[PDB]
Amino acid sequence: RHSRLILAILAGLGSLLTAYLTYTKLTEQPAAFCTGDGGCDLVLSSRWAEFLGIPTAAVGLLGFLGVLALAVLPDLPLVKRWRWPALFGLVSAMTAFEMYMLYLMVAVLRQFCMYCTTAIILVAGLGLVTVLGHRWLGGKLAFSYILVAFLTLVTTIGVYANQVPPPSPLAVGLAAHLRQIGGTMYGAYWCPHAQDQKELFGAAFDQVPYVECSPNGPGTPQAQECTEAGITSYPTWIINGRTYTGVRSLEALAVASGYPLEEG
Repeated sequence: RHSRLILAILAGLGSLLTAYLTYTKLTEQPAAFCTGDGGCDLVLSSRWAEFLGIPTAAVGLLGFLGVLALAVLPDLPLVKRWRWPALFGLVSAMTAFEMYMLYLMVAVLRQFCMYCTTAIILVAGLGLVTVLGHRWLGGKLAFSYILVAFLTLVTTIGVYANQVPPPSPLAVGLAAHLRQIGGTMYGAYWCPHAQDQKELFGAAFDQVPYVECSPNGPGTPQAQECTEAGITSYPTWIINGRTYTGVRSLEALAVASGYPLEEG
């Protein structure tokens, strides 16, 4: 009944899973077109999936390997004393992080991925076992959980807000300039690279002419307006008759739109 063997197994599965995703995220032949995703890459490769300069999966790797090591180590310095309180800290942080991950899928991304879902259940499995695999005689644990979860959520949310650069100085003027010449952006709301392009403008993207190519969602035939323009992939810029496909920096969009970049 009392066992840390299951922790090593669940953390073992977790370590393989999250290590494989790093490999897919790391090898990752780079692309912007994202022409073809049913799928899972649509949820996955969302910025949100990068954390502090490294893949989110690599963070879970530090975690899943962390919990594994605490379970495997024999009771050595500082282990018997700090083993189980450090397990409740690390796992609590992992559950909290996951509930935010779960929140992103259901609410903001409105989609799912089986790799990501398996990790939740693995961590939910870790949370149950850690609670029922040691004796700490009560209200301490319920409070220690909220403390760690709170610190985790604040740090997590804080990083994903400090993740994006705010409006570039060129951004504001360009957006108004494209609005005048009718430089339009064709893309989707689910499209991760459209989000990347959106984030390069910031709040100034309100000014940018944007056509939703698929209002109904993924898997559905794209809207008429985009089909008339021959849009095969997202995002796609049409500026002064010219066609530019993929994410473009503010500098490159300014060149296409004829927006003066003066430094003299």
